[PDB]
Amino acid sequence: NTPKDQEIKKLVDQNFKPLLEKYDVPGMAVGVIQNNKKYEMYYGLQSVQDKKAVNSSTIFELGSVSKLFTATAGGYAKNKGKISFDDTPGKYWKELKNTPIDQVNLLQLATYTSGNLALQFPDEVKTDQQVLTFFKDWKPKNSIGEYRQYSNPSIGLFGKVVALSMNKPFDQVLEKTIFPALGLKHSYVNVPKTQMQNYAFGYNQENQPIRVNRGPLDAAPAYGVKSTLPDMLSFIHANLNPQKYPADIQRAINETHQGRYQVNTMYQALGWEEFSYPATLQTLLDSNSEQIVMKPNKVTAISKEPSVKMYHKTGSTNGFGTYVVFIPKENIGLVMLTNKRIPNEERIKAAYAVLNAIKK
Repeated sequence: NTPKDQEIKKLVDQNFKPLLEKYDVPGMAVGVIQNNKKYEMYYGLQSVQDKKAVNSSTIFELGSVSKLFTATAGGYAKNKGKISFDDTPGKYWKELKNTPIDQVNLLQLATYTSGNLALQFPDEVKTDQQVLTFFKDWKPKNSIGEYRQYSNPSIGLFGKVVALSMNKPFDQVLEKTIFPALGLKHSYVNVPKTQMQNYAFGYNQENQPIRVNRGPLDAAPAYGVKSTLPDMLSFIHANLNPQKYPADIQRAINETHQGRYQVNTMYQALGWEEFSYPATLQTLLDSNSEQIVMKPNKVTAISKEPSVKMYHKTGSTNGFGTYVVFIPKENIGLVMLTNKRIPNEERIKAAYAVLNAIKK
C-alpha cells in the first residue's frame, strides 16, 4: 500500500498546497503530529528575492498564537504561587492601585472580560509611559466579567503582570524559562542577529516583503513570538502529553486547557479556544466569525464540561498567518505557518479536512 508519511503528505498536498496559488502565498510550512510521530511539509520560499526555500530552520511570526505562550507562562506563575487568578493587576504593577482597572482580576484580563478593552492598543500608545497612562485612564463600560471582547491590551496587561510576578521582563520569561522548559530551541520574542538569515520575510497583500514590529513593548504577550515548524510541533507535543514534563510546566500546560466560560459552542480556555470533539466544521468556523472575534458577547458558564475535546488558535500579522489545532484523545495535532495572510476560514477548513481523513 502507501506509507503513512506519504498518505499525510498527499492529504496536505490536497488541502493546503492549493492555497499557495489561490492566495499568492510565497511560503508555507505544515506539520502534523500523530501518535508521537512528526511529519513536516515545507513549500515555497521564505524569501522570494533570495530564492531561499522554506525549511525546518525557517522562523515565522505567530501573531495571536503568541497568546498560547503567554497563557502557559501565566499557568506556570500561578502553579508556582507567584500569582492567583483572583488577584488584580495593581498587586503587581503598583501604579495601577486605586484605579478602575484594579477591580478586574487576572483571569478576566486573560480571557477578555474586563468590559472595556478593544482589540488593539490605540495607534498612539507606543511608549511604556503611554501604556501606563492608557491603563490608568481606563474606566469600566460593561459590567466586569459579563462580556467577552477579544483584546490584545487585555492579555498584554495579563502578560506584563505575569512577568512582574516572576521578577523578569516578559521576553526573558519566555526565552529563559518557558521556551527551555517546553524544549523549544528556535522560538523567540526577539530574533537574534545570528538567526536573521532564517527569519522569513512576511509578504503583504501586494506581495511586497515586510519586516514590521508593531505596537508597544507590552503588546508582545499578545502577538510578539516567532518560531519554526519543528518548535511548534514540539509545542503541540507538549500540549498532547503534559504528563511527560516536570510538575510546574505540566500544571501550567493543563491550566491552559481548562475551559473558563462559553460563548455558544466555543469554550474560552487560557489562550486556547476549546470545543467538544468531534466538532462540526461550522462550530470551528463560528469561533472566527466577526460576531465572536470583533463584537462583545455575553459569556455563559460552562454547562457541558466536554470529556472529549479539541483546541485551536489562529494568528496573523501583516505578513504572516498561523493556525494550530490539537485533539488529545486522537493523539494528533497540526500546525500551519505561512509568510502571507490567508483567510482564517481557509486555514480551519484545510486542517479539518486533513485531520479527519488521516487514518487512525
